[PDB]
Amino acid sequence: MDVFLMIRRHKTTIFTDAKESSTVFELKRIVEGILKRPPDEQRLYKDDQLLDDGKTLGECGFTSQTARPQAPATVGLAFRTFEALCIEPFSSPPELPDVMK
Amino acid sequence: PVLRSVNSREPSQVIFCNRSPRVVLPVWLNFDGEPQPYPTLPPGTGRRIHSYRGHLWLFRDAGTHDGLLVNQTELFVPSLNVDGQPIFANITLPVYTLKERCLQVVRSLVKPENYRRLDIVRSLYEDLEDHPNVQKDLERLTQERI
Amino acid sequence: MYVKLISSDGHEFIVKREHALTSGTIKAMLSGNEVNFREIPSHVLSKVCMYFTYKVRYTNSSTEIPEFPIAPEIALELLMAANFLDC
Ligand SMILES: CC(=O)N[C@H](C(=O)N1C[C@H](O)C[C@H]1C(=O)NCc1ccc(-c2scnc2C)cc1)C(C)(C)C
Ligand SMILES: *CCC(=O)Nc1cc(OCc2cnn(C)c2)ccc1S(=O)(=O)N(C)C
Repeated sequence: MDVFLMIRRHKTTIFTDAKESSTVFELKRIVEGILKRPPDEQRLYKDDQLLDDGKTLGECGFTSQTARPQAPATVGLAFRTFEALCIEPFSSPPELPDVMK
Repeated sequence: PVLRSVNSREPSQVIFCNRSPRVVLPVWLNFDGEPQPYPTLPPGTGRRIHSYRGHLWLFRDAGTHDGLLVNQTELFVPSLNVDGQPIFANITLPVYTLKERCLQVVRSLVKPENYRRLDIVRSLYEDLEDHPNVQKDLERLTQERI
Repeated sequence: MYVKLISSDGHEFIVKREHALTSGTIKAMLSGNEVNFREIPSHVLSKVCMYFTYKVRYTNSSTEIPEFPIAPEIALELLMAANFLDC
């Protein structure tokens, strides 16, 4: 089964999928292919929880039910001393127009 | 008309199965091709109904008239039941375009008389105003059939 | 291959090239690795990328299709983006 993710660091967001049985380390290898930083220079997170290289994504909380194509789950990413995990929020929508209230 | 139920008088029992998150309006095309509304189905419900062989049905969102699929196509035609088994009409959401999905949402929040107050280009105003319509779809399906 | 789609507020969205080709506009821009959308903000562009994922996963699929969710607060801007992007 596939899991749908947003791998996020600062103002960078990668949209990708991975098998629920694939590992945190294999997801760092996907990040490496995209952002050109090796796994040892990466820390991956689910919220503020540091994820262990040897665990599968399923064992971290990323499952088919909770990481959907239309509502992907977020994996935080910090680069290397490691920087603190820092994800910039997306912009704020404007106030709802009067004719929509 | 090209699209119409045939008056076969051959009974066919059908299970309408709403596999969509919408309230479904089943629409039956009568023997002159005129669409007739039938009782609605809540999301995730199933109804065993009495229809006939060669009858034509389509399914819409009951509130907005958005088009829905039935067995992956636009029209459903019951056939004879085999060994007393009912025929399934599995109703599902299409994968709408993002533009059509956005037009659905905006139409759901704004009264048509207030489309004018939206800060959008005139072509999008025209797109909002062009509501989904069974008569328009029957005209299109009629051309697609010919 | 992946492609980068940049929002007006500077977020960079990195998505599979085949998924970005769901947009006829992006497909034409890539025909023919980075595109800058000077009038599409990140609260909209992030949703467009989710739509690409959803369209590729569910188009011609047999498993039940779920609704594509759109919050009322982003619908008008997301409509403008979808119209420009042709998706
Ligand atoms: C012999 C014949 O063609 N009869 C027609 C007929 O009985 N029809 C036409 C369609 O095949 C449907 C069928 C009918 O009216 N069946 C009764 C019925 C009642 C409720 C429902 C539904 S649809 C969703 N929920 C319900 C309960 C479906 C069918 C009429 C009487 C309309 C000319
Ligand atoms: C909504 C009602 C319904 O029909 N549910 C349903 C249908 C089903 O049919 C499978 C099938 C076999 N042969 N044909 C022609 C169709 C299987 C299961 C179910 S369900 O479990 O009620 N549902 C919630 C998926």
